[PDB]
Amino acid sequence: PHSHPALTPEQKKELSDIAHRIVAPGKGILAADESTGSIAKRLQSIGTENTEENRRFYRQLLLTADDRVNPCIGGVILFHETLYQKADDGRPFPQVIKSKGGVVGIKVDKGVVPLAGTNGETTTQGLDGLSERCAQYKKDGADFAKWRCVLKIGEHTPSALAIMENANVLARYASICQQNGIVPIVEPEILPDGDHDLKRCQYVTEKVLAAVYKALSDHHIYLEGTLLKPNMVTPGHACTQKYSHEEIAMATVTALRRTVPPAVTGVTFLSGGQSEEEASINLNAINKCPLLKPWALTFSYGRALQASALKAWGGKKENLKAAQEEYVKRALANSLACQGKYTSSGQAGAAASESLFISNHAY
Amino acid sequence: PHSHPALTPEQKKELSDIAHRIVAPGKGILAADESTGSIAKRLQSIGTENTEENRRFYRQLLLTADDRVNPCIGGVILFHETLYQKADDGRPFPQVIKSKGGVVGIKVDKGVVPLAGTNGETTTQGLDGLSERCAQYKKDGADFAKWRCVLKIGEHTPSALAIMENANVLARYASICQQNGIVPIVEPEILPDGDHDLKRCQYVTEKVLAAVYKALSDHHIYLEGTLLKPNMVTPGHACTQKYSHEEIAMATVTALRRTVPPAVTGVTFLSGGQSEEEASINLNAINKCPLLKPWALTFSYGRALQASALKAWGGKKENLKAAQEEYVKRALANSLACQGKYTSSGQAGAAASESLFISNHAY
Amino acid sequence: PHSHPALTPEQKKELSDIAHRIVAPGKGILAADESTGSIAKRLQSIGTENTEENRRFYRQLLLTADDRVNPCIGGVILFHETLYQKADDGRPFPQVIKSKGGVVGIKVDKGVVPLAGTNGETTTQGLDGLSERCAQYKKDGADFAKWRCVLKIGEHTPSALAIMENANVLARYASICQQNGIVPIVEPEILPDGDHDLKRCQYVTEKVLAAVYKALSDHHIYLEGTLLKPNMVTPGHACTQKYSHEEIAMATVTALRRTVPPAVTGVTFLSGGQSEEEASINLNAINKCPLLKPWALTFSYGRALQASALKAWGGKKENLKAAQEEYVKRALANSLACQGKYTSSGQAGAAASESLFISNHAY
Amino acid sequence: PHSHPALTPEQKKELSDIAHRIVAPGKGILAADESTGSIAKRLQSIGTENTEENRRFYRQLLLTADDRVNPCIGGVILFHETLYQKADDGRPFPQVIKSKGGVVGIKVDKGVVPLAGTNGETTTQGLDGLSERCAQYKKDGADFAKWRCVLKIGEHTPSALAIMENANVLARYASICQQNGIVPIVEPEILPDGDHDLKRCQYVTEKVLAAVYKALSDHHIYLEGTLLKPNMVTPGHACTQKYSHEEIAMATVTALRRTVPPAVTGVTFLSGGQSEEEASINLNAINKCPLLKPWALTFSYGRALQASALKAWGGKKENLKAAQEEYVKRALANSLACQGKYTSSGQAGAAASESLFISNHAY
Repeated sequence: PHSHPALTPEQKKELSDIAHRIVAPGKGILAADESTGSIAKRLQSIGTENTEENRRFYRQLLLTADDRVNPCIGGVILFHETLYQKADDGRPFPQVIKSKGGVVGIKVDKGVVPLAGTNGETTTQGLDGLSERCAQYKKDGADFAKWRCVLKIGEHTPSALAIMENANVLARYASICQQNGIVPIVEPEILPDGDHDLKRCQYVTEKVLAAVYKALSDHHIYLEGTLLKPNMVTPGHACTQKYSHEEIAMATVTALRRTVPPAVTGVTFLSGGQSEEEASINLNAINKCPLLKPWALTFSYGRALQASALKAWGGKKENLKAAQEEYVKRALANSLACQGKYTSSGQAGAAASESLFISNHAY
Repeated sequence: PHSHPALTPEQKKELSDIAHRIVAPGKGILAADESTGSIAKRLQSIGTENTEENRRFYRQLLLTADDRVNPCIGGVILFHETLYQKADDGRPFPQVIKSKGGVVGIKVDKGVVPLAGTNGETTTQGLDGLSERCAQYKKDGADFAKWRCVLKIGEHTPSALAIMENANVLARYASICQQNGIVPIVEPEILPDGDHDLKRCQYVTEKVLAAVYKALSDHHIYLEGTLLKPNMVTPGHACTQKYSHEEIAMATVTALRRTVPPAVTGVTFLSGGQSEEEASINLNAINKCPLLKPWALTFSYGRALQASALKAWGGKKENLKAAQEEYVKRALANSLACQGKYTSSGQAGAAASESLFISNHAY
Repeated sequence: PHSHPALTPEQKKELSDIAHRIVAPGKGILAADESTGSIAKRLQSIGTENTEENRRFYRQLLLTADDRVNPCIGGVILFHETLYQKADDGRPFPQVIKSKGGVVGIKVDKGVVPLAGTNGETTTQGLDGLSERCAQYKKDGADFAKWRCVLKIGEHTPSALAIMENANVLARYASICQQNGIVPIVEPEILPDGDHDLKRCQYVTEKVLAAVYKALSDHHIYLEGTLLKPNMVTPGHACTQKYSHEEIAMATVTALRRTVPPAVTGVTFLSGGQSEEEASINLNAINKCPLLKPWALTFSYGRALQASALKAWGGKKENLKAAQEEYVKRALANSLACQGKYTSSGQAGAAASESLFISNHAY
Repeated sequence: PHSHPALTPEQKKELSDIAHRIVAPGKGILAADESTGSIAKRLQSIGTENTEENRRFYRQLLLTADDRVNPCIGGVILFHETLYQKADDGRPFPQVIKSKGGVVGIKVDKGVVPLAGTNGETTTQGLDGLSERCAQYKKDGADFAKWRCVLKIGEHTPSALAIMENANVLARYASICQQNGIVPIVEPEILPDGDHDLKRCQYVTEKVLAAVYKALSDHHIYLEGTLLKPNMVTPGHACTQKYSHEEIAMATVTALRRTVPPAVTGVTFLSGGQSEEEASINLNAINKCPLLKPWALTFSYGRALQASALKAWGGKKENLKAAQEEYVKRALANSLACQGKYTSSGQAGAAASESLFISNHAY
């Protein structure tokens, strides 16, 4: 094949530097890129209405937390709206983030659309005019982007089409981002839905990631200038089998070692429905896994970092500091976890998570 | 593998009926889908300012040509603007076309975008929200669509990436159209630029079409409900070798016979820079080729059907009937040509009006 | 891509001439390439010992049948051993076939081998030294070859791996044959085993054939110099739903129309365990199918042409004529069937069949 | 997709264990697997006749070197003949090797064969009856195998077909080896022939390796139970631009980091015509490269470990010790090199002797 450099040494350096800053030791990502409809559900659970003000305020609560979170947060993924909002101190959010030492990120996908001829499978849209959008976003303070593809495990899924199509669209997105000096976070999310065991998820994860990396190569993607945002390898939500977090860690790291080239700067795990403590515990075990891990294994959590913060807030401006405190604590917990130094005894024995699917009722 | 029907027998029948109606014996397509930017270049050549009124007038001149064209035009591809315009008599353009027995088509792609890491190669965008657009267009009178991918022959082109990427995007587009009752015209245009010979073009065309059909299969496309719009197989514009129309015909038909499944309802050739007469002569020869041709071989001409009309018009409202006459004459010529009955007085085809690249000056 | 002509005009010509001769109007193929292990069971069912002489004699019985079979047989596929055996008159079997107007073919594969990590799927071996073998076989009177790949329909089969691997091995084989002036019959047999229905078989057939042709294109195969030997589209042997022959014909023709390019010279169907009468009736229905078929649709039957001859033979030399007649009759019937001229004779009582398990214990 | 375990936990355990033994710290592989035709060349260059006794003597010379080589040689790749030969003391070579702590390997490919339609490109044969051969070899003392695929850099090479085909055949071979308890060394050698530069070689190496790992994933290969044997990234033999060992090291490690998953147990570089000293220095520089390398980076040298031993021997049994000493010297130098602990004297040394040519004389 013939080389026609997509990027110059200068462009490669910029991308790599950005990617490394985000995942520097002890740092992770705060995923606060929920679209208006998504954040609406969250605000409703706390009896708060979905207005631009409450959204701006809620985002402000997280973004303006004290400097204790500074060394914990390498980057923050924002939704379009929030990128153009300002804090009470008059500063645009992207500036608040940068002043605190974090990198600003932007969600660029436009949602999933169904693939005809499949069993409820999807692909993701958002490529049209992405180049110009990325140029504007870069100018407006964003240095990294996020694009999410969804895949489901079932009797006939993921199908070969779904795997090929999602891997290809992720590569297109990644290519466009790098041309505009933006680091793309590749997110091939495999849903935990179903009653499949740990091994089936590991198998599917390995097949999906292999396809993802072949596509990135085909599209001439600069790996050092990217981050991978995968699901941890866990059993299905309805699985009746019990697993320790060391098993989840082992399966997760094993899957990654078999598919992710060491040039990839970092892997930022999505917690996908896991509770705050469970997500920290799992990330900690992953970093404690005795296998050689050549990339940073950190977090890119949404709910796992916000659950207790949103709860404590509950629309009441009064509870501002206490709500921020909850967030600061999860940030600190996960900072320790991505370094393999979060203390707990691999806890799962009494602190509950609905193990109804393991009890006698699941029979 | 496992089937999850993309289309019901009812949806299939409709798509099939539409495709067959467009390429019925003696019928072809008028491609009047130029966008503002392209139409500008056309109007400028004749000294007519690019105004909505002049674009609407010009399209009216073509669409309201007398019934003699009716037996010749199976379909008309329109640009978005034109689909919502009306004729002087108040009738919406789509209705005018339909009253004359034609099927209305709409251009749905959003142009080509560069593929990084290639030698100036592109892919085409337009997938975002395509489903909703197709649903609207359908309600508004359109039954078929056009999407154009462009590839070029050169030292390192087309590359494996460009071939795969364009074939895949074409399949995605086709899939979305079929879900909305719209027949997709698959257009993988290989540019005639360069000094490559006939055989070079034949080779690349065969490789390209093979990729296109494999992609359509992977995406579960209903072939009977599609039309192919390829480039005829010709030598590059700067080739120094002289060829006869019988040679281009043999090469074109051979390339298609080796790649296009018989289920494909029809092949509507693009003129690709050929003069009006040349396009008719080549299409005629293609239809008189001894080889078995299991699909209708017709036209989907833009300039090849408008060159004389536009010139004759000259923006002068007084030249209307004369300009329309030129158009009617080209439509009649191609109608005969798509049936292999176009034998100009003297039973022969015209020769090259210049062909400087075959003279001593090309040495 | 870039061309480096795999074949010269003269080589293509030769392959094209051979392919056309085999499938000329009213002609089909006698598949008599049973290996030592396969024919042993045939001889055992008729209480005859499996010796070289018995194999030579049985083969001679078929090859020397009266002149009426001449116009019905375009080719005969032989097993290695038979190619070097002689008729009682001291004439090599290849000579006897040629004197009767037939083309000599040789089975070149070395059987199926398991594909690890699959649910009992296989690929086919035989590529090693195939080029040398082919050059020798051509020298010895063989003009075409046969290679059989086997695919199975089940819940998880055929898998993407099986489809890809078998298509690629068929393409490697076809390439080597053509380089040695041997026309390759591509045989991607989808076994009829299972309880799947017609739609299921059609779906799978369309998917495998599309992969087969993409593979042949990638490997630069000259399609005009090849023949396709597929299974007809039928329900699984264990399927309870009874389908009409019209349905089977429609499903088979539709599948081929959507995947087999017009350049393929002919399709020589395998009977796949169908009774002699059934195989002829289905072949006739396929040829009467109202859809356009741009390729010859004929037979390449093994047991569907021999069941009665073998039975009527029984092992006794005296039965020579009896057996030959049964074969001649079947050849004639299929010669008519491949032209849509077969008048289904129906049935009453019995004719011939295979095996013994639940009948006449004490005779 | 769905899993159907190719291997059991126990089988995986054995494969992983063997792979790790071969590439243990400070250890490399002696590639003494030259066929009769290749070894004949080396013998001729030193005035010795190609005979079984002389071949046995030469191999014995290398295999019976003093105990200092024991910690240096993790494995020895033998040609079929040698595996069944015995040393002067009656012990079969496999026994001699195991007694000194090494693992016994066997070359299992049957050479390269041309791919029709390419610019002199090849694929490799040897799959027929490979499982049975592996079963025999395992039983006879071999624990790993080697299969060589050859790719070439040029204007249109390596082509898409060559890359896909060679990667697919390596995967098939690797699968069969693992089913028989044999660790396969995957050798996708990109020839140093040509005038292309360093960047071109790196570009090609990255594309080839990505294809290789995608194929290995598709065929369900257990990566932990494999070794990769690639070429170092260097300029073509005919390139006139001078490069430093640091540039070679950076290019090589960078290419591997972008394509070779961490799970791969080790990378055993082939020397590719490099002089003994050159091969040691480059290997050392590679291990000195500051970039993170999650796999063992060692040697699998043929000519680079035998050049001096061969000439010092000169066909005279008397020169046995002198010859063995030269070998031990190169083996010790590379043991240090694969640990980044090697140092040079400043210039060429006893390694350069043969040098590059261009049609000087065919011999």
